[PDB]
Amino acid sequence: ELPEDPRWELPRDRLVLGKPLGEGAFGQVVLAEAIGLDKDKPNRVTKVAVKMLKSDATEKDLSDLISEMEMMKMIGKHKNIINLLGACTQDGPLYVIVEYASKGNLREYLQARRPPEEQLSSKDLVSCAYQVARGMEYLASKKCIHRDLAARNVLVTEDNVMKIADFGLARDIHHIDYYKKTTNGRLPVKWMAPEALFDRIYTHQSDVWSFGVLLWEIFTLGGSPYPGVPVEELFKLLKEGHRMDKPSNCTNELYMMMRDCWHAVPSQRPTFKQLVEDLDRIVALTSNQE
Ligand SMILES: COc1cccc(Cc2c[nH]c3ncccc23)c1
Repeated sequence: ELPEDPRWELPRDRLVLGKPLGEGAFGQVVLAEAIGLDKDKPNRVTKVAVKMLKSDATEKDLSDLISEMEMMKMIGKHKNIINLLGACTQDGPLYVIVEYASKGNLREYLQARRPPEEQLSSKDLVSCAYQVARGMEYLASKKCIHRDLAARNVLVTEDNVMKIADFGLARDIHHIDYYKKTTNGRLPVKWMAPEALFDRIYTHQSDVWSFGVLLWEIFTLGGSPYPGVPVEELFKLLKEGHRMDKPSNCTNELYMMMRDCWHAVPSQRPTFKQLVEDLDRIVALTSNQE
């Protein structure tokens, strides 16, 4: 049933499947070892992540996983996104092979580095924002709107590189359940721009608003936005023009950046291009401590 694409296909026997990854937040995904991923080095093994359909998947689940893969083929490569590396589409279940992120999602990474391993410098945190802003600038330049940019959808590699995940996910925005929670217990509506939340209008500008929430997540080291606030109350806060408080140990400039990202008028928010330039400059002048 699936079309062959020699640009991406890996023989099924080259992939040694392993243990589950991401505790189900990204669907059925496992760690694997791929033999001879690079055609130049056929005797090298690479740790990779591998997405597949759950046992009782419908035909729409298959379509959605295919869309995701094709979206990823078109978007191209970037250091700060989770890149496609291959696929097994023939004679067997569909496998979508992507880059492996050994240090987990950014929320977890930050939480484990709180003072009670190695604590993060002010520069490491800004550097973190910068890398994510870079991934997003690239995605935006390729006409991709994320729709759920958040710390949970940012993965961290063994070398502390931030990579945006799930940027090509299929989703029917007219059928979102605003009350559904992420497995960790939070509500995705808390990262959504008002225009996306009330009028279902997703744009690069609404992704920029989500980035503001993510900046707040970085500077609270994995803090939870609007803790205890249920959906109806969140709407009321948004309608009243409410904005989250400045995190402690966040400069006035970075708080102002968050606020700009939460501009009530979408046209007035910065773009990712501008955010990358601003963050580059702030990284250069932020203390590593020494
Ligand atoms: C494009 O983003 C994706 C696509 C497929 C799967 C995933 C989850 C994932 C990829 N690499 C990982 N490494 C560790 C934990 C989860 C993951 C993200």
